[PDB]
Amino acid sequence: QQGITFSKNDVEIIARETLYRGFFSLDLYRFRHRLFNGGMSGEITREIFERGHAAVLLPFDPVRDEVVLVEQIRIAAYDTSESPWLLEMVAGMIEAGETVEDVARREALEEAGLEVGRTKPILSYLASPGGTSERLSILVGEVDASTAKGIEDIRVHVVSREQAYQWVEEGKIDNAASVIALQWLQLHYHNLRNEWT
Amino acid sequence: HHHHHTFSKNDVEIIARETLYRGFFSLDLYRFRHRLFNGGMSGEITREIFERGHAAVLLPFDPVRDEVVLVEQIRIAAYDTSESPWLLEMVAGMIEAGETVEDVARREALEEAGLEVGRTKPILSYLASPGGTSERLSILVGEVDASTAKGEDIRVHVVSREQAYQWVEEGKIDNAASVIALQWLQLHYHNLRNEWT
Ligand SMILES: Nc1ncnc2c1ncn2[C@H]1C[C@H](O)[C@@H](COP(=O)(O)OP(=O)(O)OP(=O)(O)O)O1
Ligand SMILES: Nc1ncnc2c1ncn2[C@H]1C[C@H](O)[C@@H](COP(=O)(O)OP(=O)(O)OP(=O)(O)O)O1
Ligand SMILES: [Mg+2]
Repeated sequence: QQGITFSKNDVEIIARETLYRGFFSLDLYRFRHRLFNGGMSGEITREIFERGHAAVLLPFDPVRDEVVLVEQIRIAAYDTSESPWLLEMVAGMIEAGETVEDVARREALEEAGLEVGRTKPILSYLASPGGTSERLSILVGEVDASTAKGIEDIRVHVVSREQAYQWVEEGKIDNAASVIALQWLQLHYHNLRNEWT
Repeated sequence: HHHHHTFSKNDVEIIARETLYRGFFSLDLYRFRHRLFNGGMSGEITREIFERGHAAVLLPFDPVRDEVVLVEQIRIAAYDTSESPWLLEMVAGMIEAGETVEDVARREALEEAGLEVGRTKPILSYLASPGGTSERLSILVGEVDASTAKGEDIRVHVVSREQAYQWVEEGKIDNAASVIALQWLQLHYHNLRNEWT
């Protein structure tokens, strides 16, 4: 098919308002936008959770076919999970003037003690665009997993790719960044092992 | 150092949840203490958490025709970081008190895209961004006859599975729910088509 129809020019962001400002923000967008039928929308307002944007790193060891995961508590998981301690990808906020790659390498070093070799982009996704602006940009990074060493109270895990992917299937890994990265790895590891060796 | 293939909820003390903002959505300050990997308990920690409820997601897959049904609508929170705020997405809706994932998914497929659903199977249930929001989304794949789709301003698209996945690879589909669902389909479609035929 022919994909989406409209672009930014087809929407008028009339104004924004910050309804809550703390560590994060809750903003109200007021806007009008074009309709598929032709006309123009009424004035629309939407609450948006604003927390900046993140870089994510999947540490992959192509010699060993192993991944490095970081475990730490995420209290927001409490209400819908058996435990709020989650197995996750390395990640951090992108500050002004920083690149996805700069941040991913830095966080790999200070959350997992990992020196990263080559990187490659995986995917950049919107976490939940009905209610938050957050975008997370994922890279895969070449590591030697035998060197992983842990520490914000963080435990470092080394597991085989196949076990990590089985834990996605089983629900033991169930946060978006880690699901997306590990599904991508399951689709791309043959070529990635070919390339990095 | 690391762990090579822990805590439960008795190891966390939620002291308070302090309302920060109440509107359409909510922002709460969680105040809590938790067990530390090296022994003892943390001091009191506070985290701002976006509370917006939880969602059911349906990937409508026609296994006879190897086609997927996508829905297009504007999501203004995509504006700042995306080429366009109109997104191609899976069918989805909030789960209200007492409702099941399957009931919500089937209802939204009918109202959002005109589809009756035959068999379903679970894909995965994931936390969208658990550092800052409690939101969980539970994805099903639903058997549909893609030649019955039709159709808040929404436009329905019927595309080959291979095209929908190519759009994930190219960044033209880049919201978490649709990426996770279509990566899962690319890993499972051969067995799924055989099971449903
Ligand atoms: N991120 C969001 N996604 C979806 N709905 C949202 C979001 N933030 C706020 N809302 C709700 C709050 C309001 O009920 C509704 C606003 O819709 P809109 O078309 O702008 O005005 P309205 O006059 O229909 O609304 P109201 O129901 O408050 O009278 O959207
Ligand atoms: N959801 C969140 N994720 C990550 N950091 C968060 C989140 N919400 C708030 N923060 C940040 C903001 C503050 O730096 C800190 C929250 O307050 P808190 O844990 O009490 O530390 P603090 O810097 O205010 O010091 P003190 O312990 O002396 O009160 O964490
Ligand atoms: Mg960090």
